[PDB]
This record gives sequence, C-alpha cells and structure tokens, in this order.
Amino acid sequence: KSNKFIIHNALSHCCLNEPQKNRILEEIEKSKANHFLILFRDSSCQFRALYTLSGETEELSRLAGYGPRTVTPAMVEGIYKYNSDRKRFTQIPAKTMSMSVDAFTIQGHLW
Repeated sequence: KSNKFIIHNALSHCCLNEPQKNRILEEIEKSKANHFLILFRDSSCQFRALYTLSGETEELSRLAGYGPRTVTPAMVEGIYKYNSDRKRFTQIPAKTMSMSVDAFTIQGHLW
C-alpha cells in the first residue's frame, strides 16, 4: 500500500503559495517512501510540514516544511484522513497508526 496519490491530491487542492507547493511535490517524487503524512499546527488543519512514516521504527521523519525532524508516537496528538470530494480533513478516533491516516497534530509544547 501507499497513500502518495491522496497526499498529492490534498496538497494540490486543499493545503497549498505556488513555488512552495511545487518544491514540496518535487520532494514527494524523489522520495522512495510509501506512507506520507501532513503535520498541521492545530485542529483547523493549516499545513505546517510533510513527513514519511517508517514501519520499522514507527517514527515520522520530516521531508519538507516547518516541524520537528522526528515525531514519535508519544508526540502525536490527533490523527486525520483526507476526503477528496469534500476537499477537507476529518479527525479519526484515536487508534494505532495505519495507512488510512493522512495527517496529524503534535502535542502543543513541542512547538
């Protein structure tokens, strides 16, 4: 599995401002990663950064944008999925990280 197409769709049509957007979309193509996640500042879902998830370490690594280099499960607050037709993200009830997860927030003190 991968969610690269969902993420490209969200970045293109929801989150993002053209020269930055293109820079980020370029980062995604050079990436060999399968699972990408968007970091938001808060529950209003404004883009901060883009991460890739390692299944082996369970850690999120920053690929682009404004955010910490590494995000662990303890640091994650909320998790979200993208809805393409509605052009918005919706909060998922807390659960183990999985491929359905497209975006997240982190604990506030981490900023």
